[PDB]
Amino acid sequence: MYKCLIWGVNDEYTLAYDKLLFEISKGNLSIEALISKDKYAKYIDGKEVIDKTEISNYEFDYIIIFNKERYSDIKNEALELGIPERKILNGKFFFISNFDFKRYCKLIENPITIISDDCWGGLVSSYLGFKFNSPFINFYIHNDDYIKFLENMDYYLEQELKVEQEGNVYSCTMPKGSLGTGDNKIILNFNHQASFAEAKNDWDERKTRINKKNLFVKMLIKDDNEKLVKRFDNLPYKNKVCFHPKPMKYKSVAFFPRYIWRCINYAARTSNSNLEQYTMDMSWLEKSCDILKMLCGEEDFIREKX
Amino acid sequence: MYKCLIWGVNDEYTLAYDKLLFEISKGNLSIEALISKDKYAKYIDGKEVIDKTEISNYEFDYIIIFNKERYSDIKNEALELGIPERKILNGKFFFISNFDFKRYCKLIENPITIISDDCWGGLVSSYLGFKFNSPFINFYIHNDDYIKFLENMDYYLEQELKVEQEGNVYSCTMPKGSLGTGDNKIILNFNHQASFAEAKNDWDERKTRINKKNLFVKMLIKDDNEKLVKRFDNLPYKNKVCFHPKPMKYKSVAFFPRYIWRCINYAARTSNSNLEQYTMDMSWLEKSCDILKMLCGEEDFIREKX
Repeated sequence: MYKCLIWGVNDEYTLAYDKLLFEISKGNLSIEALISKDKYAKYIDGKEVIDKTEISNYEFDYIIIFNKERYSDIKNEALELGIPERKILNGKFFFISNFDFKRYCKLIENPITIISDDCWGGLVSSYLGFKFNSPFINFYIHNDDYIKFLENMDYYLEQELKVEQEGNVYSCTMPKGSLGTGDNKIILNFNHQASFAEAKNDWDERKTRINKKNLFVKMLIKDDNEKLVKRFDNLPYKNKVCFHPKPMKYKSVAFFPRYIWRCINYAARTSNSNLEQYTMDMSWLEKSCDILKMLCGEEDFIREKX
Repeated sequence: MYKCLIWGVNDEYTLAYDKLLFEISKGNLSIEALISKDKYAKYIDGKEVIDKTEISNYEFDYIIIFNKERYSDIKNEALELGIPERKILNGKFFFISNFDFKRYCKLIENPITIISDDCWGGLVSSYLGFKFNSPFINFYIHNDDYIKFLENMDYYLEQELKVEQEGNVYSCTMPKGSLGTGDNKIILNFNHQASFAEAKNDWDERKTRINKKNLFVKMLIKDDNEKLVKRFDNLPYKNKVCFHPKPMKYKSVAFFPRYIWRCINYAARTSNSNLEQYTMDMSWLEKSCDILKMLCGEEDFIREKX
């Protein structure tokens, strides 16, 4: 449970009010004071309105800024005031589907380092406003090779990234990478970077951020391959999930009924088998599951069943 | 040079007034009179405000409806008024970039029927508000089979669509169909559709709308494959274009600088090599070229050149 200060008391603030009350009712936080450039009143919702200058007069776990656009600038004034970035939250993330401050802060205080075969992880981190505490951003690795990696992680994480393809834009060729050497070599298909070198840079830099104390492992398996799914369901990893087109007896398997529905009924649908699009589109993911609950490693995070 | 009656005179009308003046300046049209249920005034911009029961006293080739929200309704009463459905136009298309009435109507009067290896045609027709006068919608054909098709079009069109693969949503497998036999068989891959039946029905029903008198052949060759590009450039079709990652000495090719730019520079880019996504995104396509001039098969439809 935390103590917080709120910077910004306008539209976003009153718009996020009910959620704030709810979060307080759950006992996840309490508002100490309200920071505001312009002073509309000396007390807003029974809370003293103070200046950035008198912030030092309060004890607090976070500053939650409620100002969509001007956020960045306030974050600076925050930093310029000696407040460590660690205690500055965007507040707009309060408007996320199944928000819960305690789960949201948990993932922040014990950095969730997501690991995915595709871009999912990167997207999820953005949707929540988390920082990329993982090297799995902007690239995908085929199932066959991927399962191999999750079974012998540290090893591969020690191997230097070795170009496998340089990539050329005039042949729509993307820079590919390699990790491993024998018939047990792995391939990373970077599809965001221009040149391999640039990709390698990002890789071995972000790599250093892995937080083995809070790892979330996700994998997507489009086709029928109970072999893999069983194999995945067997990884030691305590916190892991696998997206599948159909329900499975394997506990780590997901399956979103709504997906199948879209595949054969959604009119303006885009495809009839793009499960990886469904899982990467927060508009759909949030309807199918409670992301925050899921990432926190809780159970019953799938919102739609049977 | 058509004579048209306007049915709107509101926000969209005033919004589009300048466009009108311009279309008029080019001599593409003239406004005989204005139709309105609300009698704001007797004269708007020098033209008279009549009622939907008097349109019958005017000679005109088109009725331009300026009212997005209730467009369909107006059309229904216009049709109810016994007006040829072909003479009804939706004024909101006056708002696409590089709009020209002469061209727009040309593609109406002689139904343009786009043949394409992917969803491109479907998306384009919709961007212009044209009906699908082609069976090439929501499915793709690989280069090798697609070029094969384009060279022996009539034979294939005369074939019966056979199932090559029942689709199964529980393994992300899509329905696939085929035309021809032995070495002359080609494969269609159905995205949007969930069942081959549904697909075949769409195909069968739509293939009867092909209008040989106004074909537009489009193809997208992403990789380095000059043999194929050359073959495409040699097709008889007087109106065709091939989307390619680099410029070529072949006139049928269309290279878009901004694309390569987006690849190596655009921040929020999804991929570093998705010419398909680019070409099918009317927002990017409209910048790199003039869709109307292109469709009207006029040389010079490329806006940005290197």
